[PDB]
Amino acid sequence: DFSAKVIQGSLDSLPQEVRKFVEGNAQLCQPEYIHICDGSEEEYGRLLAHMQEEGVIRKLKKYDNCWLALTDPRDVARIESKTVIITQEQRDTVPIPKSGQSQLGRWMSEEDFEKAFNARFPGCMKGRTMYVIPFSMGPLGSPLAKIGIELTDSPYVVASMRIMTRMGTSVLEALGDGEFIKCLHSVGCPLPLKKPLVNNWACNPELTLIAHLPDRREIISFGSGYGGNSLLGKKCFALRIASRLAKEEGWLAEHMLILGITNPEGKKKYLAAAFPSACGKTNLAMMNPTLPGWKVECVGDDIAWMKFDAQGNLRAINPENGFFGVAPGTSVKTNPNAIKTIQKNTIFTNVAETSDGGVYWEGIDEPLAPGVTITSWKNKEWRPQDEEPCAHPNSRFCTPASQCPIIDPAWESPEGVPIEGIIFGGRRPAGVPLVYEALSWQHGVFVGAAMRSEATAAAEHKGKVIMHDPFAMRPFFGYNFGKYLAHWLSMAHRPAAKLPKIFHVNWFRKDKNGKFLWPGFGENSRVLEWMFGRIEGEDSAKLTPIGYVPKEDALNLKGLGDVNVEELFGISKEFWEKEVEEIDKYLEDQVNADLPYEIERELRALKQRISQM
Ligand SMILES: Nc1nc2c(ncn2[C@@H]2O[C@H](COP(=O)(O)OP(=O)(O)O)[C@@H](O)[C@H]2O)c(=O)[nH]1
Ligand SMILES: O=C([O-])CC(=O)C(=O)O
Ligand SMILES: [Mn+2]
Ligand SMILES: [Mn+2]
Ligand SMILES: [Mn+2]
Ligand code: NA
Repeated sequence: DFSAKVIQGSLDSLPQEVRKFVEGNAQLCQPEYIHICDGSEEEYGRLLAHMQEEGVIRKLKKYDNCWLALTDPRDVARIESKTVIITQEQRDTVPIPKSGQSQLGRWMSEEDFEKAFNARFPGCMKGRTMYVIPFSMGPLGSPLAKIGIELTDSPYVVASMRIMTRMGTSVLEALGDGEFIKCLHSVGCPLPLKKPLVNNWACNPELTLIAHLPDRREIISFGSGYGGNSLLGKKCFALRIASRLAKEEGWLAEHMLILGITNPEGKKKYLAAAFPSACGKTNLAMMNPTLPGWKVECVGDDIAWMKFDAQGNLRAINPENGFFGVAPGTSVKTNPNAIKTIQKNTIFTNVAETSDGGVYWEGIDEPLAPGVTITSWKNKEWRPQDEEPCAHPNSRFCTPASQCPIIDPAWESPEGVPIEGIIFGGRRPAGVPLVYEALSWQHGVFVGAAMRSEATAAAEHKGKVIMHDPFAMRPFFGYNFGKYLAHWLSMAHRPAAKLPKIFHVNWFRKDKNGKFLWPGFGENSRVLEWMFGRIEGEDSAKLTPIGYVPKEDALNLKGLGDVNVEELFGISKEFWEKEVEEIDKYLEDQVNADLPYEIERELRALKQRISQM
C-alpha cells in the first residue's frame, strides 16, 4: 500500500486496474512520492516553476509562457538500435531477412527483455516523484480515441505530455474500468546519483532501451528523457502499438499529416501525407499557399489514425494534441504559421537563446539587432561564423495544436475527416520527378513500399545516404512489414471502400550543381492544385512508365519564372532500370517470404514498363 506516498490525487479514486499498475510499479521502482496528474493549468505552471528552480529549464523572457531545456548531448534524438518490440516469434515483429540483418525493426525475445528489465528498473526512481499521467490519444469522445497511463520520473515528460496529448482528471473519468495502454518510463538515475549529472538533464545513455510489448499492451522505456523515447503516447503508442492494434481491428495507424485544402470554387478536400521524419510534413500541413484563392488548414502534422466508415469513406483523426516540430529551418518565410503557433505556451528543447530572451536556430532567417548576442544549445557564447550550429539539428518546439492560426475547424471532430488522397514522398536528389500518381491502389501500395529518402537527424543515422523508408514508417512498424503491406492491400477488398488516389512527390530534386530545382514550401500548393483536380476527375494527366504525371501546361507555373521543367519532370530509362533492380533486391532481402504477391506483381509490371521505353 503506497497510499502514504501520494502527494496529489488518491489511489482510491483510481480505477481498479489503474491502481494496480501504479502500485505494482511503485513497489518495483521505489519512488519517494506519487503524483497523480490532474492536467490543470495550476499543476502545469507550478511544475514549470519548480523545474526552473532546479535549473532543469529556463524561462524565455521575450515570450508569453515559453521555456527552454538544454539536454545532455548524449540524449538528443530517437535511437532506433535501442528500440525493440517483444513477441513470442521474431517473424511476427519483422520479416526474417535473407541477409540476417533486418532494416524493418528490431525484435527482442521475452527472455532477453526480462533480463534487461531486471537490470534497469528495480529501485530506479529512488528519491524521485513518480508522476501518473492519464492521457487520451485523439479528440474528446472520438470512437477512434485510445487512452493510456504513463508513469514517469521526469517533470519534463509531464509538461510535454500536457501539450502533446489530452491529459488529466477528465481522462481518468472517461476511462472508467476500460482498457488502457500501460506506459512505464524512467530516466534511470535513482538518488543518490551514482554518475555525474550533465547539464541538469537526467539520463542513462548506456542502458537506454525503448521496449514495446504489444501482447501485454505495455510500453517500457528506460534511460532517455528525449521526445520520441520518453513521450510514450507519440511514437511508441500511436505508431508502434497502434499499428498492431490497427492490423487486428481493421484500421490504419500511420506516420501521416492530415490537411484540409479549399479551392477558389469553394470545394474542400482532406489529404494525408507520409514523408519520413524531418522530410516536410509539418511544413506541408500548415502551408501558406502562394496560389490566390487557395487555403490550407491543419488537422495534424505527424500521426494519422484512419478507419473506413460504414459509407466507405476513409475517416482520419489526429491522435495528438500538439506539434513536436523540428525547429531548424523554421522561419517566417518558410513556415509562417508555425512561427505564429510557437509565440506562446511553448517548450523548446536544444535551441539557441538570444540576449533578448528569444529563440534562435539555423535557418530562422531573422537578422538580429546590433549588440544582440547568442547562447548556443550547449550553453556557450556563439557567433554567426562559428564552426558548429547554434541549435542541435534535431532541436524541437513542443506547442499546442489549438494555437495554429490555420487549425482546421474539424481537427477535433470525433468522427474524423474524410481522406481523398494519400501522398508519399522523401528526399531524392536525382531521378524522381516532382509529382506522379499511382495507376491503382495496388500500384499505390507498391509506391509506398518502394519509398527511399536521405537520412535525417531525427534518429541516429548520420550523413545523407539514401535509405529505404517504406510508408515513412521504417522506425515505427509495430509488426511484420510484409503483413503491413497485406493489410494495406486488403483495403481494396473491403465492401464499399472509397479508396483514395495515391501520389508520390519529390520537393528535393537538385540540378547538376546541387541546387533545388523546385522552390517548394508555399509553392507546393501548385502541386496540391493538380492533385485536387485529379481527384475531381480532371483530364490533366499523361501516362508514363512510373505512373501519371501532369500534362504539358497542366501545372500552374505563373510567377515562378523559367522553372527547368523537363529536368524537374524528366524520366530516364537508365535511372529507373537501376531503381527497380534496387527495389527488387531490397524487397527480396528484407521482406522475403512475407512479400505479398501483389507487390511482387507491381515490381514486375514496373520493370516491364521501363523495359519498353
Ligand atoms: N527545401 C525544402 N525544405 C523543406 C520543405 N518542407 C520542409 N522543409 C524543411 O525540412 C525540415 C523538416 O520539415 P518538417 O515539416 O518539420 O518535416 P517533418 O518532421 O516531417 O514534420 C525543415 O528544416 C523544413 O524547413 C520543402 O518543401 N522544401
Ligand atoms: O521523435 C519524435 O517524437 C519526433 C518525431 O515526430 C520524429 O522524429 O519522427
Ligand atoms: Mn514524425
Ligand atoms: Mn516535423
Ligand atoms: Mn487483391
Ligand atoms: Na539543462
